[PDB]
Amino acid sequence: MKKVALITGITGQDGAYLAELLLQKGYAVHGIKRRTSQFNTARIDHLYHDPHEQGVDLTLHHGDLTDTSSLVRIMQLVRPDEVYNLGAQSHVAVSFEEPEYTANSDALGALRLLEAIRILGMEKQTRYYQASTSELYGLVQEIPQKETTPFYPRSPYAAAKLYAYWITVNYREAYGIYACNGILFNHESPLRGETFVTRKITRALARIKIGNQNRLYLGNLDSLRDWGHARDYVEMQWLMLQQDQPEDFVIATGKQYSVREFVTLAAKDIGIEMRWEGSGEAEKGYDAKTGACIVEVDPRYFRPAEVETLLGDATKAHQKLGWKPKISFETLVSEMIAEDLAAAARENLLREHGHQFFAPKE
Amino acid sequence: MKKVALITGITGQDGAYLAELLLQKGYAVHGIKRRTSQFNTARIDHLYHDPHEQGVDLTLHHGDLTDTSSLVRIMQLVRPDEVYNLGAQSHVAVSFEEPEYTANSDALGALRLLEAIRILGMEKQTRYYQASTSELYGLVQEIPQKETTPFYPRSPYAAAKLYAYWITVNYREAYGIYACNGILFNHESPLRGETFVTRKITRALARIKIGNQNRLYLGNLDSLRDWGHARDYVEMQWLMLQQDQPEDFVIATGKQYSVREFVTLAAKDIGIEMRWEGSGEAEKGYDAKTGACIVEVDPRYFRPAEVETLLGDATKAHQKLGWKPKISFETLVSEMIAEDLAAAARENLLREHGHQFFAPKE
Amino acid sequence: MKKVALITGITGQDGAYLAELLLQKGYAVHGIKRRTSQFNTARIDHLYHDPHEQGVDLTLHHGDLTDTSSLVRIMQLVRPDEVYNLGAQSHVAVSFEEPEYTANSDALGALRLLEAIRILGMEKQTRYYQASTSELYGLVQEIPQKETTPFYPRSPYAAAKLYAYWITVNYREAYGIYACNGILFNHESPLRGETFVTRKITRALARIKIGNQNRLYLGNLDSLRDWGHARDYVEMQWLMLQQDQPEDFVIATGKQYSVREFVTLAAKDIGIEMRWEGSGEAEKGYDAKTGACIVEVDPRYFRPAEVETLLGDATKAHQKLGWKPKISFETLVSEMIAEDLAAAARENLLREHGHQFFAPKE
Amino acid sequence: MKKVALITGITGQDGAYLAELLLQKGYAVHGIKRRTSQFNTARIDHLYHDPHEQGVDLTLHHGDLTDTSSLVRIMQLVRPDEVYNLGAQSHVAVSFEEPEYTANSDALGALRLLEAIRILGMEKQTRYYQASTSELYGLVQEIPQKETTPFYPRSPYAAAKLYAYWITVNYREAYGIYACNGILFNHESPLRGETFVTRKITRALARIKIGNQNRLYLGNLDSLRDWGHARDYVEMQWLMLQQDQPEDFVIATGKQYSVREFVTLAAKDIGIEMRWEGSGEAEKGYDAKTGACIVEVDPRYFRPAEVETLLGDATKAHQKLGWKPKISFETLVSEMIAEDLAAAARENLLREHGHQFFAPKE
Ligand SMILES: NC(=O)c1ccc[n+]([C@@H]2O[C@H](COP(=O)([O-])OP(=O)(O)OC[C@H]3O[C@@H](n4cnc5c(N)ncnc54)[C@H](OP(=O)(O)O)[C@@H]3O)[C@@H](O)[C@H]2O)c1
Ligand SMILES: NC(=O)c1ccc[n+]([C@@H]2O[C@H](COP(=O)([O-])OP(=O)(O)OC[C@H]3O[C@@H](n4cnc5c(N)ncnc54)[C@H](OP(=O)(O)O)[C@@H]3O)[C@@H](O)[C@H]2O)c1
Ligand SMILES: NC(=O)c1ccc[n+]([C@@H]2O[C@H](COP(=O)([O-])OP(=O)(O)OC[C@H]3O[C@@H](n4cnc5c(N)ncnc54)[C@H](OP(=O)(O)O)[C@@H]3O)[C@@H](O)[C@H]2O)c1
Ligand SMILES: NC(=O)c1ccc[n+]([C@@H]2O[C@H](COP(=O)([O-])OP(=O)(O)OC[C@H]3O[C@@H](n4cnc5c(N)ncnc54)[C@H](OP(=O)(O)O)[C@@H]3O)[C@@H](O)[C@H]2O)c1
Ligand SMILES: C[C@H]1O[C@H](OP(=O)(O)OP(=O)(O)OC[C@H]2O[C@@H](n3cnc4c(=O)[nH]c(N)nc43)[C@H](O)[C@@H]2O)[C@@H](O)[C@@H](O)[C@@H]1O
Ligand SMILES: C[C@H]1O[C@H](OP(=O)(O)OP(=O)(O)OC[C@H]2O[C@@H](n3cnc4c(=O)[nH]c(N)nc43)[C@H](O)[C@@H]2O)[C@@H](O)[C@@H](O)[C@@H]1O
Ligand SMILES: C[C@H]1O[C@H](OP(=O)(O)OP(=O)(O)OC[C@H]2O[C@@H](n3cnc4c(=O)[nH]c(N)nc43)[C@H](O)[C@@H]2O)[C@@H](O)[C@@H](O)[C@@H]1O
Ligand SMILES: C[C@H]1O[C@H](OP(=O)(O)OP(=O)(O)OC[C@H]2O[C@@H](n3cnc4c(=O)[nH]c(N)nc43)[C@H](O)[C@@H]2O)[C@@H](O)[C@@H](O)[C@@H]1O
Repeated sequence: MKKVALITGITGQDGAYLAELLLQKGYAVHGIKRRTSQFNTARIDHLYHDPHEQGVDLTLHHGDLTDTSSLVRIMQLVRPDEVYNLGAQSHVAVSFEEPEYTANSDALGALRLLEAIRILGMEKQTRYYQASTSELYGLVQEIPQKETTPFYPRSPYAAAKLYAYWITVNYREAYGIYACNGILFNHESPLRGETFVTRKITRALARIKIGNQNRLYLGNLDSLRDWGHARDYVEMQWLMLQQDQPEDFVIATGKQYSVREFVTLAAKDIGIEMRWEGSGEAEKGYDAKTGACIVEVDPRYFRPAEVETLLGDATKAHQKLGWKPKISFETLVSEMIAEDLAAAARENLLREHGHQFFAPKE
Repeated sequence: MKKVALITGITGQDGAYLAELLLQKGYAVHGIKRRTSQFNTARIDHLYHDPHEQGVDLTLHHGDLTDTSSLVRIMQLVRPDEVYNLGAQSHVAVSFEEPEYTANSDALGALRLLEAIRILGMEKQTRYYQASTSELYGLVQEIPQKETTPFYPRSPYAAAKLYAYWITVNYREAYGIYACNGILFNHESPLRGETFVTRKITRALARIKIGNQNRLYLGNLDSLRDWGHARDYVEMQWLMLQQDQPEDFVIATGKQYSVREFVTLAAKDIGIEMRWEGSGEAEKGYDAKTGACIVEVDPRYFRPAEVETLLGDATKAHQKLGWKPKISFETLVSEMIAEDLAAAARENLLREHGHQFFAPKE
Repeated sequence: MKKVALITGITGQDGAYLAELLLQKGYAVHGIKRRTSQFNTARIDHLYHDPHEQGVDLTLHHGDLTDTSSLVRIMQLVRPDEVYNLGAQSHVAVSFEEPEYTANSDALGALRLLEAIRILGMEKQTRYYQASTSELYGLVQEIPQKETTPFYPRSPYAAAKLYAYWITVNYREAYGIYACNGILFNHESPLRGETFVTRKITRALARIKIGNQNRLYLGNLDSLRDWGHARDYVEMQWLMLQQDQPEDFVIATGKQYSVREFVTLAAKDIGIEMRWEGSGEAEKGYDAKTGACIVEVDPRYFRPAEVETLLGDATKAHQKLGWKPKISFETLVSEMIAEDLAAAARENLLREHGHQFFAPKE
Repeated sequence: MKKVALITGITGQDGAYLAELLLQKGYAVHGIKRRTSQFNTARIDHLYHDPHEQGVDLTLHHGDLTDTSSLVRIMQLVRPDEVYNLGAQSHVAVSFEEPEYTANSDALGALRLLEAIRILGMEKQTRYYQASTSELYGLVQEIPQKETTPFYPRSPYAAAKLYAYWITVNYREAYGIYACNGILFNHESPLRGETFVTRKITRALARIKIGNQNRLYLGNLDSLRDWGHARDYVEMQWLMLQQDQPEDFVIATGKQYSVREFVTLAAKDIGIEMRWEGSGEAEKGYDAKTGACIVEVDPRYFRPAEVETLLGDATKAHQKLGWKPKISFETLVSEMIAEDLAAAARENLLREHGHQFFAPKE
């Protein structure tokens, strides 16, 4: 019959792309949405577009990863075949300011879902995906990082995810629940949250190009990341729940780029050749042709403990799942720059027609 | 020197209006904001508009009412003279779906702030305002309701707020902390959350008038509420912290209107004379001139236990504070209808210029 | 067939007496016990005494009122016909030191149990008793206090209990769950915790008479309490769950005595005629015959906000349940004094035979 | 000038031994004690014995590891130079029944203490010890296990401890707080909780020898453990806080014994030579001389996921700290058997003199 999926974090980047994929595969899709003082469904509102009157099997439920009652209620109501725990306080910098809330959401949240499956007698009915992460590798102990690279978390977010990784393994080993860990490396999109580095860059460059913004302030320009596109990555989240046995998989492109390179690439798409002068906190990025200063370093964006370099070896995912990234880095950055230009243009169009719009800033 | 205020719930309706008021009074204003996967500051983004380059003393901090560590950290960092606990899971209908999260945020959240003042030795420095509510009267034991009317909660939200009312009273009596309860009756605005009844109505009527929406579905049409404007009410929140002694005050207009009356008034503002035909769940609201069906009843919007009527006697606030509502009900409904028309018009302008916009729905 | 009862707080005073009563009535009795680093079942160990080899249907489960998963797991496993929420951080003085933990256990704990009944679909099978309390009346608004006397909490314990009272009322009214509030006034026994005032007195007097202790230090000697015996009161807890409709009942003796009177009565049973000289913090109690100082006042035992007098009108319980206290105040105090002498004697017997025993102190 | 120590879990085995050690070293010792419905200080009551009237600088505070407010209050009140986080839901089997409570106590509890040190500005005043454990190695990846052996948790307790290990490392690296992890292997004593395997065996064998108990029921007899004496290990907890730099250390004897061996050794001390007949769940242990059945296997004591073998390489602690176990395995087992015999004799003495005592059982 119709497959039922329950997605926590459905309003986030991955949840949006995953809901779309599962709707297109014919699922009855349910999402756990936080109560919010305003609409917070901007990433998925388009999924309710139904011109043919065919019907959209998308259902949103109020709950919170800190609230076991709400999670057990929704699990009981929905009775899903597949649970995707994508919900999280997902920002590493913020986890230094809210470590307890982050642990409660990201570590105990997974336990609550797994314990709900056990309490409700769903061990043979429900498959469970945990949104694990390359942040587990932190101060990397091998280069590249694979499934067997020992973990070394460097933030309260990664410590919390490490718990969720191991509580997922424990429920698989102790109880036989189909529970697995997607160890996904950084993946971005035009739906990426605005204060993560890639979206912050493409958003600042777009508004600098239009003229609504003056400067882009960044932190560690030397930080190296394996960056993919979220549309490719959520497909591996679905596929990992379709296998005969539950297993953990690294998902990654196998190439890493620095924050400096990301700025330089993204600046090209808006017609700026970046020139870098200076070292450390003094380093600055300039438009080569005009001489204008585009990028400066603000140490307020350094993290208390940095993860300097991530690079994933997804050999096993390639062999067992056929993992191959379809969207390339350069394609990713162009889509993000184009989408952010359009957003800045939509804000100019409003102000051109006498409607006020005041932009948000971090 | 400069007065320091800390506002929880600063991204909400009251928090936005209170931040504006306190900025204009010269405060250094600090808000506690939840981590969110998107920008969620649309109610206060305009407050950073600074054409004269004078500077805006508005600071946002990441924290959560369920996280004691984050609240003590911010309280310790900010050291405010005035704390306004406006943050809450504030929707009564949702509190039946997330009673535990609601209790954790709305009841224990207030304790965490008060206990932080005590632990940090701030009893003689910090005055505390608790966002109490007319929901405490629930199944009303007197009509009208005043400060001495016994409480009777009817939802997990009001049960939680009742705790926060008394823990605030207790810390005032046990420890001598300046802690008081604004017992505020329903107050609305163009910043009201879209799923509360008044904003749901004005938003639905605006989009029906434009033609973007077909029908408005409501629950209990007979529910009676004392409705004021949030801009008037937040002024009394500030004033209650300026007194010689801490005291609890009912704030209310003294007149109540039904949900049916609200639809009728708001439809009148868009040129529709409502005609009501039918009883109970079969009751429907029609355009008298065109005959078109505008409003129907869906039992899905009933609450498990209803609060049927609220009406506040704010005599004591009038005598001691000079409380007198400046904005009238009819003005409030007009301002809300105009703003929702403008918002729907901004979305048509986007689609008229080839930009896609998909609207959210509850 | 066999009735199933679930008792939180089974290791406490009421839980021990209630477990015994329900075992004698033929129940399958289940208790939620906290994990403890030592055996903590001394109040109920005797219930496992089975010389006739009949069998004792007493089962203990690990859980905690702060842990929703543990409560739902146990509720799912046991599927009880009757739930008695006796578990609590029950000490008023401690609630000023641990207000948050007290709220989480005493307020949210009851919600977790009620929400488990609803989530598990047990609304038509399970009846729920909430251990409400005369502490709700706090700064008493009527003398005597009855079901309709408005509440006035005076500690973080009473605030937390007030929430649990109203969430019990709300689940009854909103969902039709058989849930009621026993508004029980103070009840004591030889199993009373050692730092509550009556047991502190009888324990100190027994050890003073034997010679193991020198002086009894107390706080507010003028505090007035309606004191009954827990063995009578747990019978009304059981009976309230046997009625046709769920209802809240005050249970009380209808007479109150002061702390000073309790000392004087309890001292009389060990052969000491108390004579009181002095006022306030200087007041002291002496043995009339020997002149020795037995009682002094230590302000360290005052509460930040005191409840000065409690006196219950249990007319409705008398009329509707046949509530009549069988054990009198004087019988209660004699039984408490006898048990504390016996305990002090069992400790002297150990040391006389070369076994060391070191007694605990507050 | 007097050194101040704060010990969570002071009523537990290690806390009792650590309190004694620090009192002898001249500390002002503070413990966090849970509110309990009875006295729960039996492990430390003897520490208040003061024959010379010199004074005992031991202070107990009410708090809970699940309650951030109570922890910050105590940290603020006590302002210790050394914090020892020994408090925990420490039983591995129970953690499968209360995984969430265990996570809240054992994982987030450590964070709450570390975050309190940071919020209160104590980073340069306070050293922090985390009670990490050989359970982190779980499904051991190296034999023997050293500081660099990768972790592999096998229970919700170890998953929770793994979080607390890494949040301790993270606060050391991100903030420079003197915070270290004692990775202690199993250590026992006569104060060991009665349901851990070693104390369950010695307690059951003593009562079997006296004749008060018939049979000892155990689970996995093949489990291998590196067993030391808690009195030796708490000395290393103190010493790890006296070094120049914070560092993590394995503490272990370097020899492992099986559960079967422990029974056999302990039975010898009560004059029973164990003979084992059978395999697996049919395996039974008999008195070789009398033929009586002493030990049987009950699968109810199996854990859902077992830790089969632990063996510690404490080379680094030996080289840097001078670690050498002073008390041997045989000495530990003899001491535990003697105390359990003495305890069982005290219970007969009570019943021999006409006093009732009903013993507890797991
Ligand atoms: N992006 C990457 O490169 C990457 C890599 C590896 C792993 N991951 C993990 O994969 C998941 C998806 O990432 P993402 O990029 O989609 O993150 P995201 O954009 O920040 O989405 C987070 C989602 O979780 C929700 N959420 C947060 N706290 C919650 C709570 N207490 N209860 C319920 N829902 C809560 C958010 O709701 P709101 O919309 O209300 O805030 C949002 O829907 C996360 O767990 C993330 O940590 C991400
Ligand atoms: N409006 C009325 O008529 C009325 C009447 C009486 C009393 N009150 C009370 O007065 C307060 C203000 O009302 P309002 O209309 O401004 O409500 P609102 O629009 O719903 O604002 C609630 C605010 O609290 C924040 N919040 C929610 N849960 C939180 C959590 N766990 N941690 C931290 N912040 C959290 C929300 O953040 P997000 O934006 O991220 O969701 C938002 O900023 C509320 O406490 C409400 O219950 C309101
Ligand atoms: N006694 C009275 O006169 C009186 C009057 C009115 C109402 N009440 C209420 O009636 C109930 C019974 O009173 P009582 O005298 O029996 O109290 P008690 O002797 O202090 O018993 C409290 C029980 O609750 C357990 N408990 C505490 N915290 C818990 C938690 N977080 N999770 C699970 N269990 C927990 C305790 O376990 P431990 O043994 O491990 O501590 C104990 O079994 C309480 O709710 C009390 O407030 C009492
Ligand atoms: N024993 C070993 O071989 C071993 C080896 C490695 C690591 N460890 C760890 O080292 C520590 C000490 O072990 P142990 O044998 O002394 O354990 P234990 O006998 O079980 O002591 C645990 C202590 O923590 C307290 N506690 C439990 N939950 C608490 C909470 N929520 N809030 C506050 N206090 C709480 C307990 O109080 P009550 O008395 O009220 O229950 C008790 O004082 C534990 O963290 C343990 O897991 C032990
Ligand atoms: C893999 C990991 O990716 C994301 O985790 P992060 O929060 O680490 O990713 P982000 O893209 O924000 O940062 C990556 C690297 O960029 C550096 N950086 C430099 N300047 C800036 C700046 O101004 N802002 C931000 N946000 N980062 C900056 C950072 O120091 C860092 O090294 C989340 O999606 C997690 O949920 C996920 O687990
Ligand atoms: C006073 C109280 O006001 C608000 O509390 P409420 O949640 O009760 O206000 P709301 O405006 O949502 O409802 C008032 C009355 O309208 C009836 N109603 C009828 N049809 C609908 C419908 O479709 N949607 C909603 N939301 N309500 C409907 C409800 O039954 C109710 O009786 C919040 O701001 C609280 O935080 C605050 O404490
Ligand atoms: C009704 C209420 O009774 C109990 O609540 P309490 O905590 O109020 O009862 P307790 O017996 O401790 O105190 C009653 C009155 O005695 C006064 N008092 C004087 N000297 C002392 C002293 O040394 N110790 C204590 N504990 N109290 C002292 C107190 O100030 C107070 O006025 C618990 O069972 C609750 O759970 C229950 O809800
Ligand atoms: C190291 C670790 O030691 C302790 O952790 P554990 O809970 O694993 O120690 P325990 O002594 O309970 O068990 C050790 C081994 O004995 C086996 N076993 C066999 N039969 C029984 C039985 O009847 N009861 C118990 N309790 N265990 C039994 C178990 O399967 C296990 O393999 C705690 O102190 C932790 O906090 C600490 O971190």
